[PDB]
Amino acid sequence: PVARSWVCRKTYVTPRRPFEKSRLDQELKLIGEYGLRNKREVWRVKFTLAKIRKAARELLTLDEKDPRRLFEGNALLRRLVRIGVLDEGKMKLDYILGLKIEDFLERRLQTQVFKLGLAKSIHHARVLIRQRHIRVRKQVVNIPSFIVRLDSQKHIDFSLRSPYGGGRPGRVKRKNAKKGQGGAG
Amino acid sequence: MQNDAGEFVDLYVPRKCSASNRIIGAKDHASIQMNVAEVDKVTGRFNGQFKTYAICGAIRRMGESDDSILRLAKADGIVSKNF
Amino acid sequence: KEWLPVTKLGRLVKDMKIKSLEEIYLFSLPIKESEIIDFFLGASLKDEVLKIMPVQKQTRAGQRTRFKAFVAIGDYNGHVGLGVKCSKEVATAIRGAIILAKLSIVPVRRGYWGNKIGKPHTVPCKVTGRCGSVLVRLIPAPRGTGIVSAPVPKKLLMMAGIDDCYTSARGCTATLGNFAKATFDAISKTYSYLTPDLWKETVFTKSPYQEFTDHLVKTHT
Amino acid sequence: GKCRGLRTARKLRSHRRDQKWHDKQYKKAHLGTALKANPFGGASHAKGIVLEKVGVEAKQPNSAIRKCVRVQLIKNGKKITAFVPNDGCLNFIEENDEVLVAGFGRKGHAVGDIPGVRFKVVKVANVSLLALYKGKKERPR
RNA sequence: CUUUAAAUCCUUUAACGAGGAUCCAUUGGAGGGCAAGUCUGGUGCCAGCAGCCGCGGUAAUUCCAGCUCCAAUAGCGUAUAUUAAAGUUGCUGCAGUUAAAAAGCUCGUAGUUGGAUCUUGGGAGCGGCCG
Repeated sequence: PVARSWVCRKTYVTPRRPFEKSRLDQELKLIGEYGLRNKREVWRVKFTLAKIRKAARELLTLDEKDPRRLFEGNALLRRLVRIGVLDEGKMKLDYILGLKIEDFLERRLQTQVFKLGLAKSIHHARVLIRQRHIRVRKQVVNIPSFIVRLDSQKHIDFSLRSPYGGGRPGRVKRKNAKKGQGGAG
Repeated sequence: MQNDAGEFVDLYVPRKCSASNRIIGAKDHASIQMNVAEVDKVTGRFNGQFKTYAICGAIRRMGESDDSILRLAKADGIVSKNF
Repeated sequence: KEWLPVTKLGRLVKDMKIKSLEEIYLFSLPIKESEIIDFFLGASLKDEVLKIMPVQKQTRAGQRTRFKAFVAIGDYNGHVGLGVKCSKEVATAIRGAIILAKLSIVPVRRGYWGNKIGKPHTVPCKVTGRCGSVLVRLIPAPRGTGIVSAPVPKKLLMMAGIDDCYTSARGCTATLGNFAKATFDAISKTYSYLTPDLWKETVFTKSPYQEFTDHLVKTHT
Repeated sequence: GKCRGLRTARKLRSHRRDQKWHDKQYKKAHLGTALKANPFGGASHAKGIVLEKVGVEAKQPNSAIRKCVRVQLIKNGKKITAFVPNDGCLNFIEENDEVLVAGFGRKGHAVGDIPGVRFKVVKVANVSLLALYKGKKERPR
């Protein structure tokens, strides 16, 4: 009898076919285009997309104008819109089945940071994110898997406590300046 | 087939047997499209128009194509009713 | 260098008095010249060999071995075909299989799953096909499901154009020839299945011969 | 299914249970004699003591004499055999040593050209055999 | 500093702290199943590899070593118990002439399953035959 959590849940499923050519090709292409550390992240994205798809199918397989169906569909569609995948003109339940994994990855913090025009390369964006360099709406962000929302899109830039956004320099510039000053005297 | 608007997505409509009301597939070479010409009542002459029939391969293979053609021609008004 | 047709259908398709092969399928005209498909279906036709089984027969002169090739060709828009050819040399066997697969292609039709919105994406019904001791059935799937099957039938279906489908096989799937023929027979009956959508009476368009006899009587003697 | 009556469930269940019981894998997994005859007794591993080293021949046209160990168990005193997997690892095993024995992996079935051997050696003298092969560790002396 | 019964842990901030950034990432494989060498050197039905087929007989792509290579990558291999694959336990949904399998035949108590036929139309109306 201890006050604990006991709640755990996986987030990925390993493909049943171990050695496939097309599957590896698509996974490698996605990792290369969007800068992923390993196949676990594309697997977790596939798992959550499959969960969303099966939930949509379960909601769709019932009759029209069912209050539970309408409530759950409206909630899920609003969640998808505020995440930033669907548009304002596509608010129908059957449009859920026509989503792509690239649509989910393009809302990643890493790729959005790379795209908005403050990092040279996507790997550069990821390494900038991981080393705590920029913030999201007056809050410092650290993890590139941050699912960026819709309203929280125009208020992300460099941080105040960063050498790039205006602040005290880092660890190498001060050391080089000290070395130069010591050499000068 | 239909859609939101109402247009057709089937790239071709297949044929259909005039006797057994069964459609004709693409790789069904036994199907026959028969043309029967009518005769003007005034004197008896060829005019230029015709009547088209279609029989699936199964009917001919089983051997009831001639009876079906006879029935179709009788119904259309070619074969005499008393016969 | 220009293609010389043999039958009068070749004359019609070469002289450009025909517009498409859809009515060729509609009238169920057999195809004997493999270049008609090339004329109609251009660079969008892709072929891929499946497997090579060296068949070996024994005689008084010792064992005799030759190769039989399986290949599937078809554009990714609704036309799919299979070809089988056996020859002494493997390369000539591949060419013959390609020619035979090009000669025999059956168009397929696709439907929707409940919500009839957009372009067709799945098999309209629960088609079936059996040859030898292999039975393959195709079940419609919602959008984005994919092609869940063995690699060879998945390749064949995605070559045909049916992106969403469910499959179920029974028997000796190890024999690639019988399994491929069964999954081709199952996909070749998607049109030959009377659906209440097609209950309308069909108007009999005149046969191409009956309309172009005035040209075929003077082209070839 | 043959009997399809709306009130025929007991007969169907009895026939199904009989046909399931008279099977092979279900019968093996649901009878006490199979586990009683198992040298381990349903355990994944079991320690033993070496009695003498023995060599065995081949079965298919694969002539190569292979060396095993005649090991006597500890829990029940059963005397079994054990194959030494890797190359030239028989020298690492001396007489009367603590050896951990595990099955080969085919569920108590002879494998390959080695007749009558269903086990293998994984640990000797509380030291892993893989470490003794790669030289990462060393057998105490 | 802060937290805390007092402390450790997390966060915050000073002062240091990286170029082969030696502040150096392993586990099983490279014949097919199953993604990856007719590479090089060594023993030659021996030593061994091998879940299966099989690889070794003086040119071994399969054994022993080096380079290269593929898979997951703070993780990977092995034994066991078990689930889907098993439409090889089949209620959905398996088979019984020749591959495993219809009692030698009939009667028969339980159990199971049982033919047809008993109810119908109009009145008024919301409305463009029928909502």
